[PDB]
Amino acid sequence: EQYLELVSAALRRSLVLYMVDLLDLLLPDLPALVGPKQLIVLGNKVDLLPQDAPGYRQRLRERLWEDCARALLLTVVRDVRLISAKTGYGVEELISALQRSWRYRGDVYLVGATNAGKSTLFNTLLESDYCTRATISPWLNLLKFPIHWFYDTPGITKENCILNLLTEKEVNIVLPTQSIVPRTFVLKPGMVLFLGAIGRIDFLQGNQSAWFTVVASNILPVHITSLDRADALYQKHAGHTLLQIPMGGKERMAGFPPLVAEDIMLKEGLGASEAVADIKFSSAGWVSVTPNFKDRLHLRGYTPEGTVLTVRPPLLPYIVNIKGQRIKKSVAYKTK
Amino acid sequence: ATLNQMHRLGPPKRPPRKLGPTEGRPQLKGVVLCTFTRKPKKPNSANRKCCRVRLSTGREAVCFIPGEGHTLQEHQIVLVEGGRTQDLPGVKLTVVRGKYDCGHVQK
Amino acid sequence: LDDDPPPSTLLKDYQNVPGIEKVDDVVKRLLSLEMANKKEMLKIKQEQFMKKIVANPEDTRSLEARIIALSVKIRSYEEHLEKHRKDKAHKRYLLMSIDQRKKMLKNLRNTNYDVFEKICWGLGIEYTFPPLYYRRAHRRFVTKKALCIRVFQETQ
Amino acid sequence: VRSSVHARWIVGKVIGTKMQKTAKVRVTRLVLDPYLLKYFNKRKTYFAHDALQQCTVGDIVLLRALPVPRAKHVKHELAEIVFKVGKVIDPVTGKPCAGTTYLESPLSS
Amino acid sequence: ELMAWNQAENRRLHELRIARLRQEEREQEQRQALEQARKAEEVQAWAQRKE
Amino acid sequence: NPWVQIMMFKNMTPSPFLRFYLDSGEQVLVDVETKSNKEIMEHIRKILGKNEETLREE
RNA sequence: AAGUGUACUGAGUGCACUUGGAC
RNA sequence: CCCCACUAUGCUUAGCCCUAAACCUCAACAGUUAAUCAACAAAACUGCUCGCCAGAACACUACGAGCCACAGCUUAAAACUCAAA
RNA sequence: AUAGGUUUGGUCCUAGCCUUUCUAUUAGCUCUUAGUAAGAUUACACAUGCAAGCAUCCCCGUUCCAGUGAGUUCACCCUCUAAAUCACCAGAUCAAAAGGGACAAGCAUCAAGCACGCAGCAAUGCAGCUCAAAACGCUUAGCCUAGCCACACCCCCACGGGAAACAGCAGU
Ligand SMILES: [Mg+2]
Ligand SMILES: [Mg+2]
Ligand SMILES: [Mg+2]
Ligand SMILES: [Mg+2]
Ligand SMILES: [Mg+2]
Repeated sequence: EQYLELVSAALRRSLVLYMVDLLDLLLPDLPALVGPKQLIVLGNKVDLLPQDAPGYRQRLRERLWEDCARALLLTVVRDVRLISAKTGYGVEELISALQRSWRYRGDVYLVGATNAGKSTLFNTLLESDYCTRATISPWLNLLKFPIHWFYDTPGITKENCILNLLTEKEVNIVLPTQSIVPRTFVLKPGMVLFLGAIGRIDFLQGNQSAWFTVVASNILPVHITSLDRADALYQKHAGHTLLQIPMGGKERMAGFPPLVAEDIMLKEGLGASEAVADIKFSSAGWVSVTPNFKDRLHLRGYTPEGTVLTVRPPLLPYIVNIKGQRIKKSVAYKTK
Repeated sequence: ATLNQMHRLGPPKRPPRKLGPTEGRPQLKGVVLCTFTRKPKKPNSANRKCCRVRLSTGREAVCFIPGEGHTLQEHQIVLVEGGRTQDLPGVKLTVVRGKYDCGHVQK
Repeated sequence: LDDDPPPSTLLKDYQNVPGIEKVDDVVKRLLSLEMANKKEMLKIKQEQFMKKIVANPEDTRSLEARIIALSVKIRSYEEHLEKHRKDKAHKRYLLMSIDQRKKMLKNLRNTNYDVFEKICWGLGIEYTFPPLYYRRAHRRFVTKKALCIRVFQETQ
Repeated sequence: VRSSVHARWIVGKVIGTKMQKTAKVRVTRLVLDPYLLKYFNKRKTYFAHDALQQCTVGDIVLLRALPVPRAKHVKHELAEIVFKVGKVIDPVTGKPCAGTTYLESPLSS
Repeated sequence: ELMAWNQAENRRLHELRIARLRQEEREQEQRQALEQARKAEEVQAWAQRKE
Repeated sequence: NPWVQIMMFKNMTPSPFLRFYLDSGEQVLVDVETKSNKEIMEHIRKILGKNEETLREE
């Protein structure tokens, strides 16, 4: 709303670079936010996404294209690209595309969310031949550099985000800084999985066992237990080290919201290699679920009251395949 | 090659041996799925009994049933060992007569 | 510093001719470099450098003499390509000559340092050891190396 | 004498002088190929302490093991520059030589 | 004792080397006299024709 | 002599020679010019090789 | 006649190349 | 396929792409003619060095990567099959 | 290899595959005795019984033996020098930690690692160090067998937590 009433007026007077966090998948509100002008979608943090199957980059580009179609002209979106400011992947190709065509003339407004990496991308582009070093001007004082001037707008804060609840250290831990390694676990009905102390899943009413592949920060503990012991373990180990997020023990947990419940029913199990659904706990991560053929499973996801739990089509449907072998009686699969 | 080239390239890197039809094991267990006949490549023509069986590793394979007479039926347990048949292209396994549901050759 | 010989300079064959200065100025002009081609200029430059540097300019098969001649040739090729910027054959010849001069300089450095230093000073050749690795500098490698250098500087 | 380093004396070639008072010396040992039975020049890198910084790239040096490793890698001291690069003195006749030709003839004195 | 004998043998071989170098130098000077005569003859003809 | 380092030097000096560096820091220079390979072997054996007595003791 | 490379068209054609063809 | 007209293109400039039966299908260097040798081809070999091959097809292919700046080239597999090629 | 069969209408060459030999596991069918040797597929879970006592009390041992091969260049040599035995000391013996050297296989469609070095008493400076002679990284495997290395349910460790632990014997 603040962006609508302060910055949209300036923007609607040119090119817009809309940055979207690939892991987290504001889009439908763009027509009012920016108006009818040229827009380019940049899927950030691609390096942190595991390569579930060949052509996953193409699949992601496609998925972004249908998302935009759901929300827009293909405001007009003229290009969808995948970039990683941290690794400088695709930045030079983006620069070449920007400079290669007539359509990209005028100023550039870099719009996106707080965690999208706008700061990293702005620094990367500033440290490049694209810019003709940086200045600060009031729009709110914001950074800019000549190219016509590049404009870095304030990040749009995300509502119902676990990062808002988490502290600086907790947010740092939760946010993956290295490439994510999927962690698969074979679960039978009546079992519970704990992604830190933030996310929990209860699998039940399943005609057959299934596989759950957690895609999250490598340093976020994943704990498997029975439904009976799931609670008692939760109270005992809230915070502390077994569930490293949050931190502060009972002191922090007193202020931490309790985990509200949300029921889920999974569609027919599409084999044992194609995920049926990704259950995302806001920005912390997600879990891809593969039931067995024809099997329908009942789930209950417990997520902090303030934040929300989202069931989405699998972002990496073939992520179950990348794995090793079962270790002991433990449900865990050796990570490849 | 020259002596220097041989030294640089080291000893030959013998390729790993490809896993046979039985995935390196002399025998496996399986569940029959569908029995049928097959025609051997010419000049051999006599019909040969084959059965699709799901091994202990999930894989399904066609396995030749040797001898005359049997009772193998759907969802019946058999033991299958390696060994391609002379004149049944593709068939690369054999049910071991005298184990589990494979009542001895019904002579 | 590679100033060319003055045009009036007589050819090598005639600089030793007795009474050459005691003849017509027109004869001197005709015998001079002005009325000669670039090969004569290169030969005179080679003579100049030889007398300047090598201990025994009379020896022409010495390694120092070979290096001097090859350096003269390289200068010639550089001047030629300053104009015929599109001559791939002479570009190749220049690159090969540079490589050969580097090889001869290496040999001289390993054999007679006392004279290698004199060659280098005389011809203004800053000898540089070959790079250890030739790994291609592609976009990703360049960008990541720059980022790592900046990171190290920040840590320092 | 009772040095804790393995190789007491090693002759190598200086291949780097970008370290204060320390010279990067390359040492090559003939090694029997167990199969061909031919000998090849296996090479290892050693760091020699050179207080006087008299090492020049290309010199052939003799390195003596230090009593103890004085750094993470410096385990030898330059005992003697065996062949100063391009300034070789024939040890036999003691006269300077340039490759295979004497500068000062041995009959000079 | 062995090292002393080695040095003695080195001295002996050094004397032999010096003798060889003396003889070779004599022969080289004798031959280079003719070589220098040839060079002078060539130079004189060159200078004469050029003049 | 697996542990005795051996290194070669082609065309470094006008005359050929060997040089042994001992554990005591001593340097033994052996002239090989004009000698046959067998003669060189015998000389080095005499001046630095273990005698058959020592070998038999080992 | 065959084929290599390359490009258009829907097997041919265009350019160069080879004889692994005949005179 | 034949005839007619005409365009890319063949041409100049300035940049790109890097593939050909890019073949004398016979790698560089040195050497020899001593006793011939699968066959054909350009008589047979010796020394020395570098590069390359380890059945066929899958396959100048897929995946990844590089060059691209997106329709392509280079690198280059695996599984399954056969007792051939 | 002392080789053999197999491509074709036929011959020669190149090339793969298969046969012959000796082992080991499993299976079919079959089987008398005696001595000896060896003996879960599973680092999957375990019912049950037992496997650490001795001894005038203190001590000492239960850290060994025994087991497994999950992991994995912690194994070998040299230097130095702990602990232990020599009723005490002795140096001797034994052998830790630490330093130096050595030390498996495949993959380059794993090509760069990203601080991987040095000088200085220190501040601090120098900007270096490894790598196509394979660094870095992924996958596989106990090994070099009088025996050796590693693990001891897992979290590499084990304060702590997960949870109630036969990879000790017999057994399920
Ligand atoms: Mg035209
Ligand atoms: Mg049996
Ligand atoms: Mg443990
Ligand atoms: Mg156990
Ligand atoms: Mg037991």
